[PDB]
Amino acid sequence: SPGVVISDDEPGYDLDLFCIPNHYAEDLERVFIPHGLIMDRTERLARDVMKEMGGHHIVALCVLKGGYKFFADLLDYIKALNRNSDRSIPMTVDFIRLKSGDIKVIGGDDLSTLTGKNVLIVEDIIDTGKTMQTLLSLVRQYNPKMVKVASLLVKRTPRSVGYKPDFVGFEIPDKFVVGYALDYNEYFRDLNHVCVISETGKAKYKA
Amino acid sequence: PGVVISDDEPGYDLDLFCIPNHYAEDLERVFIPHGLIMDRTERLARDVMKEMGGHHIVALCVLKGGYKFFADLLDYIKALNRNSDRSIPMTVDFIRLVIGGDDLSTLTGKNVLIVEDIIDTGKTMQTLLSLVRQYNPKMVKVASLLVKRTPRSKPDFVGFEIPDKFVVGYALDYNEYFRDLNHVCVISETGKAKYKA
Amino acid sequence: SPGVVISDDEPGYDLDLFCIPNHYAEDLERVFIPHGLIMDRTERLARDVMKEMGGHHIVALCVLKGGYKFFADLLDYIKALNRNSDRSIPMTVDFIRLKIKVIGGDDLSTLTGKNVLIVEDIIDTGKTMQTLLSLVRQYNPKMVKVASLLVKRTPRSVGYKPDFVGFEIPDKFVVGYALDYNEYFRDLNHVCVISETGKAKY
Amino acid sequence: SPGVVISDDEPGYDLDLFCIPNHYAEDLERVFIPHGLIMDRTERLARDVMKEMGGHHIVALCVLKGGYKFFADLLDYIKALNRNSDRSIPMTVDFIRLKVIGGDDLSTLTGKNVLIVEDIIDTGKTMQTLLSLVRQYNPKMVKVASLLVKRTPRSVGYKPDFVGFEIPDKFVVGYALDYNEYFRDLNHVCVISETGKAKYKA
Ligand SMILES: Nc1nc(=O)c2ncn(CCN(CCOCCP(=O)(O)O)CCP(=O)(O)O)c2[nH]1
Ligand SMILES: Nc1nc(=O)c2ncn(CCN(CCOCCP(=O)(O)O)CCP(=O)(O)O)c2[nH]1
Ligand SMILES: Nc1nc(=O)c2ncn(CCN(CCOCCP(=O)(O)O)CCP(=O)(O)O)c2[nH]1
Ligand SMILES: Nc1nc(=O)c2ncn(CCN(CCOCCP(=O)(O)O)CCP(=O)(O)O)c2[nH]1
Ligand SMILES: [Mg+2]
Ligand SMILES: [Mg+2]
Ligand SMILES: [Mg+2]
Ligand SMILES: [Mg+2]
Ligand SMILES: [Mg+2]
Repeated sequence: SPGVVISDDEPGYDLDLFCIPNHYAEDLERVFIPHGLIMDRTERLARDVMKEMGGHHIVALCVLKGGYKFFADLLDYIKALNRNSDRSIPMTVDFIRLKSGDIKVIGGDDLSTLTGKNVLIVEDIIDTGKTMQTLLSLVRQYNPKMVKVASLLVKRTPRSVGYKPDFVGFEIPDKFVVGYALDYNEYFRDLNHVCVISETGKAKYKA
Repeated sequence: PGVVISDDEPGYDLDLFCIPNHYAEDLERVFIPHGLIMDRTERLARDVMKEMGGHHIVALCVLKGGYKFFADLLDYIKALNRNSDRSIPMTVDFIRLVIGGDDLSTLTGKNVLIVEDIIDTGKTMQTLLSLVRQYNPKMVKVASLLVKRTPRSKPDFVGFEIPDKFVVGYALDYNEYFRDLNHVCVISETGKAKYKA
Repeated sequence: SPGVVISDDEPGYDLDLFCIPNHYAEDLERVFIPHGLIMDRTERLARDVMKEMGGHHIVALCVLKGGYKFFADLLDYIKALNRNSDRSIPMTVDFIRLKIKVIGGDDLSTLTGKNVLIVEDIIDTGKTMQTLLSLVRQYNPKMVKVASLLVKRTPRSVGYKPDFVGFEIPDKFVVGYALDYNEYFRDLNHVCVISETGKAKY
Repeated sequence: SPGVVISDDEPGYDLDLFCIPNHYAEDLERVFIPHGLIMDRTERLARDVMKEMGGHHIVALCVLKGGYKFFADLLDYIKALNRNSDRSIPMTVDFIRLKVIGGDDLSTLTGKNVLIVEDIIDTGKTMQTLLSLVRQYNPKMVKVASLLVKRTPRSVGYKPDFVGFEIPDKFVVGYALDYNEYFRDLNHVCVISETGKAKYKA
């Protein structure tokens, strides 16, 4: 599934109709994906993941920083299924961050711990697909039973990387979005909605 | 005016959300996702407290269809109230069209919030305002999850303004069915026929 | 399934460790059952209900006013089960108030042939629910079950036991989570023991 | 405040009263702190944090791994406060694992209100070490929030600024707290059975 298709001409929502941190009011243009919509989609995704990856021990990899909200919420919905259903399997977690002869993968346990396990990579957004590709390579060379990619967002943008994510929250236009742990120079992570920055905000927090 | 939903709103694919399977063939699209309703209701809760938070609030639930909006709106208002330096009492009552119009005498001198699921003709809102005002409250306000763009009809708090199409879910029914649905949805052909009177 | 048994010597919780409306502070003794504990218990109760009643159309009957919160949350947990399971059953809802005479509600004949779930806030003597069942039984439901958030241990009990129980409590006067004292404290999200200095005010 | 003080004689709750993942049914002995109770406490703690620290830019620092759930939930409560307030403050987040592994540049802490979030304080060694590091970079302030504080004679004598629960000298798992990486996928804080400990023993 490509996930919830958010069309290129999606207008989003007026900021004044939602609850927002008032110190971001002029830094945002529109609410793009309301927090609650993310929850509803993430509920379904949790079931899709259990459908495909259930039946054997899952190792859930959180891609920091931007993946942490989606990760926490996805796993909570998975946990909700597993304690209210007959079908259930153990799930362990790990956290990696890519470096701010290529990208260093900060942290993470011994790579042998993924061997023989159903591995779920959880990302915030697929743009160039290079983040996803490096992580797929970094996991595959330790022979898990399977590797799957969950991503909150996928941008409709030209991509050389072939692999398509297995679980997708929303497929969005090529707009620069923030919120729900997605940042602009470390700001907007505390926003619960996904929003499009304004040119004002982009200039205000520019590094 | 609330969150304005267009006439050409395509809604969302059912297969992208969690829905009860027994309605899978009776629904066409998800129209307003549950989470969107929650987000909008969080904002409305803050709006309500800004206007009415100065004195004892009586929240009046309009059964049946208003029960979920009522429960959620109140929970958000309760959340604000227990995290504020200054709080006010809140009490509740329930009416259905007038059933439960017995001992509304404690509406007197209070800030009364009528909570409805949908305003279409406005006849329900009109009827309840007429009744509540006779108890001489300190104020009367109306919160409605949905307002339809229909010639018939104003509410003080509005979740969403929707087209003139038939919606179900989030306690809104079609012949008493579809209330057990967290989303607001558009009913299919088979659905309207299957649950027809 | 008697529910979470709360002992006579349950100390409850200091009010200052939780969030509560500040105007209720002097009127409460302790938090007795935290909101979250109610949610956790209600979650399990939802699944118990579906295992027992999920084979056929459910009519969820809310006993206003005190039963409304438990009703709303219970059904929400039941709804979560229903939309995430391969199998699922229709559910309708109705509302009545007991003043004993029944106020409001659909025609009793709508309950016929259905699995009827009666949702209540508290059972004390049990006379209220016993009378209610005696009326509903006359219209031949496939099944009638009662879910009560609270059940009091008391010799005043006539012997009626509900089918689903949140919490079995001592004979203390509790308020909150839609349970009231003269229409007050319903806006409390926890169940709390009311003060004698609050009992006298309201 | 020392938080919610749980006694050495705390019996916990029977597993059959709550929703439990079936792959841990044999491995767990008892629910110790229900998930909802944690939420209720975390809500109050969110308000305490903002009262103290909500006057300047807060840097929320998560101590991986076991702190991640408490961190995410505490932040969500703080975010809820912040978006429903006339005056709002910016918040940034960072993650670290203890040798301190992979954080932001330590220079980002300077002049900020740093909130360290941990799952449990036991010997206090971990936190005194971390606090020694952070203070060398002259933050405006440094507070510590820990979900649990263990009541043990084995303690350096360190007390965090915000405490969820003070527990007995017992081994607990759940709510991201682990036993050999297991039991993180559990919403409740619980006590493992002897059969569970042997099963997941290194
Ligand atoms: N907040 C945000 N909003 C966007 O619309 C966006 N598009 C790309 N990116 C960068 C996302 N980025 C993922 C994480 O980048 C942050 C790494 P940092 O520069 O060390 O903070 C690249 C995804 P890709 O490997 O598939 O191209 C965005 N970030
Ligand atoms: N389920 C549903 N979907 C709709 O799109 C709709 N439009 C009007 N109505 C009738 C709603 N109706 C309110 C509820 O009618 C009684 C049914 P109950 O509230 O489910 O017990 C009249 C509103 P009005 O006095 O402003 O015209 C609709 N119902
Ligand atoms: N708020 C509250 N706290 C208590 O601790 C309590 N104990 C008994 N009751 C009264 C319960 N109940 C009467 C409920 O009062 C008024 C109905 P409402 O409109 O839901 O508030 C009798 C049940 P029974 O036929 O099994 O004896 C209590 N109410
Ligand atoms: N799961 C669990 N249950 C316990 O009751 C417990 N007590 C100490 N510990 C180990 C906590 N430990 C830190 C481990 O933090 C959890 C993150 P992890 O290292 O990724 O598992 C030392 C705290 P201290 O320096 O104040 O003594 C426990 N773990
Ligand atoms: Mg990525
Ligand atoms: Mg970035
Ligand atoms: Mg109406
Ligand atoms: Mg009752
Ligand atoms: Mg730790």
